[PDB]
Amino acid sequence: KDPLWLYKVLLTKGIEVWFDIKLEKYGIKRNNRVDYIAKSSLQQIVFEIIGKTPKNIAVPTYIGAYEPSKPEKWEEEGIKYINLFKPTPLMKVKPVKEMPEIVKNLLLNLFDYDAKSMGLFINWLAFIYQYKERTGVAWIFMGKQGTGKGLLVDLLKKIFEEHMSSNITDANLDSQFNPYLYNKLIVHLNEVSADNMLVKNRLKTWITDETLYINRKNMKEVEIKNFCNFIINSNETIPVDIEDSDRRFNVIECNNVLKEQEWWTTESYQEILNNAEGFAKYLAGIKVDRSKVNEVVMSEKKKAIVETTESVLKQIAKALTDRDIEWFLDNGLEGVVEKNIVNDFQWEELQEAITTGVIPNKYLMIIVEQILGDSKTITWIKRNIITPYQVGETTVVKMAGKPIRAIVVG
Amino acid sequence: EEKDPLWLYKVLLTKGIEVWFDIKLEKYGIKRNNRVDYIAKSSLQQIVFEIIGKTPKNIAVPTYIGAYEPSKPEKWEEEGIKYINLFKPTPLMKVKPVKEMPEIVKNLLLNLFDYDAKSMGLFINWLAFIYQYKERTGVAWIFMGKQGTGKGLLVDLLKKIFEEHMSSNITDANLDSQFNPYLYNKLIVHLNEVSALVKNRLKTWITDETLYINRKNMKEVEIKNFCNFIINSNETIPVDIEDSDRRFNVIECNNVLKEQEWWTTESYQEILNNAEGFAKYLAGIKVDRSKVNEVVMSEKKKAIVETTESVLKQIAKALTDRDIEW
Ligand SMILES: [Mg+2]
Repeated sequence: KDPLWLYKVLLTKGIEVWFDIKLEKYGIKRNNRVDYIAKSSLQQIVFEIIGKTPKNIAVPTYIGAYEPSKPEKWEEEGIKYINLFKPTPLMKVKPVKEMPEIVKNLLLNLFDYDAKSMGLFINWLAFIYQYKERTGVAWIFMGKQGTGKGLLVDLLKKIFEEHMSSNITDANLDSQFNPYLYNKLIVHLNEVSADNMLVKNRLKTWITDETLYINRKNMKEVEIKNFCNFIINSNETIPVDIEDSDRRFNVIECNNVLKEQEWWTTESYQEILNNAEGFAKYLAGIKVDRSKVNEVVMSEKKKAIVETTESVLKQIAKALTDRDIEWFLDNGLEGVVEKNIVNDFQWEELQEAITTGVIPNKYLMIIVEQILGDSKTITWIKRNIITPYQVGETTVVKMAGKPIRAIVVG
Repeated sequence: EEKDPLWLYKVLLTKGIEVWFDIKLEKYGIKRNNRVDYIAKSSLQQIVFEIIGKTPKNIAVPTYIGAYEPSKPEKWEEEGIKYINLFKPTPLMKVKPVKEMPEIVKNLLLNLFDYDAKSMGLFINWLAFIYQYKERTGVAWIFMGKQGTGKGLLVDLLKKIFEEHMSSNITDANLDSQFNPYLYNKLIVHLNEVSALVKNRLKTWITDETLYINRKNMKEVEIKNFCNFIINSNETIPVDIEDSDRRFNVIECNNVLKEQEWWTTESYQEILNNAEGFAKYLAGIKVDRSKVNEVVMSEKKKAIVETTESVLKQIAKALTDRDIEW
């Protein structure tokens, strides 16, 4: 008579069953807990609940999908979907405008009291909480332990519960499975090393990729819409190679240990966590600037990281290109004069050369020997500076009367 | 017992579902609303039940071979073998030709090729060909240079047109994975270089008639290759480029978008909303077929080669060429 009788009878009892054509797995939903089970396992559940093991599981075929904004069910095109996102308690909570004070002190302590970046993070966090989308930006919190980086994780972990992954390590990534990304709004990573590959570089795409592949054990490899947002806690060690011109990472050094503050009592740690609801309420009541979510800033620490990560040869080439003497002097070129590698006259010619962007071989070698600490041949300097960073062309120019081999910037 | 060996096939066609058994994959295929899935038998029996109210012991459907042939019809019969098509066009693939490209999209493209018509137009001729003719080009494009030049935006833009036919932001990690579905039924395959060179295998993917496809819970299977490769990199060479190279166009772009006049906030999003516009434009190109697989010695490609190639080679060549000047 009826292809869905069993569906309905189990709905009568507050269980929603379906077959998930995508995962070829029967899904089941009670009390905002979603599980996927094989058929036999369902038959075992069904038996317990109606006292009959039917040969045919009379349930609808949906596609389970983690769409936080969308309803309990919907039908894109001709396909009926069912939702795997169920909001946590503290996601369904009444807006407020004040943030709990002890929570505020944590956040202040953490951003070293800098409103700009702190407020930007709250705008990010709010957007994630409220709109529940991918930002395309990630936050790195580095600096010494006990600065409440880990506490911020626990705090958030409470608000988001199942939608957050916590303390994911390099080891978890080397695992062939990766359920730490399945149905996650926030994904926290811990770095723990003395690094100085940086396998968390793979993350950079995750930040911005529309979709992820999800290999789970005993499940099909499946591609899903990406709702991930990434926080990374680090020791001092840099966890990701940061390009100069970077748009994904906000970096926040915090070395304000909590136990060295006035306001820190014993019960503070726990007090903070008890105010999770308070901080949820606050986040729910933010008025979200949508343009500031994916904004990044050149914090002091991000700059230090870049100027150490980027190749010294690049930095030379850029100073050659920019005709930027000041850089070379900042990096101790003036030492050429002290050691009598060159006289007062030639030193004028040498500086002139950098600025004008016309550099005789014997000055180029003198410069690059002096900046780098041992002598490099023209050949090397060409192959490892001038050529790869397109500084310019090797040519002749007549200086005085003699024709001189030179590099002509441009 | 049986009167008709395909009754079930037909009844499910009545309801706009096309079911078959793939001999190649020994997996039952199913097609609704231009979404193709492959499922085990039990899973099909579960679907069938829901739709007719009867679980038959025998799945009365035709045996075809699923094949991703974009040019070819919904079905055909090479030799004596009936095939069924896994290519279904996305919305913006079926869209009406035009001759003007949306202006804000044009500014992206201009920005990206540093306003160089030659190479830019060549890329449009490539992209058009892929869009229109839907074949393997045998050429690939590398976009390197600093972030926020709209390399990533061009990927999202195209990702909207091609949808499921393009793989996005494939990394070294994905390649070290034993599976590789990022090549299964793909017209475009985008890669991110992030290191500060395992992608040399792509060299061959660009030109190989066929690929092996290891997918989880599926048989390793060999398929006709429709891949075309874009690689975003961030100043790190992703692939060893031979002096005399015919596969790679390289395009350095350091024009950050946020440093242009025309860049507003809503620009990022505006660009993506014009995906349909840019699709329409691509559909209306008149494709020079000889220029598709053309490559050029951009400034950056040369720099890459003269740094990649061995100094000892360069000495020897100067000895050979009797070239004092070098
Ligand atoms: Mg092959």
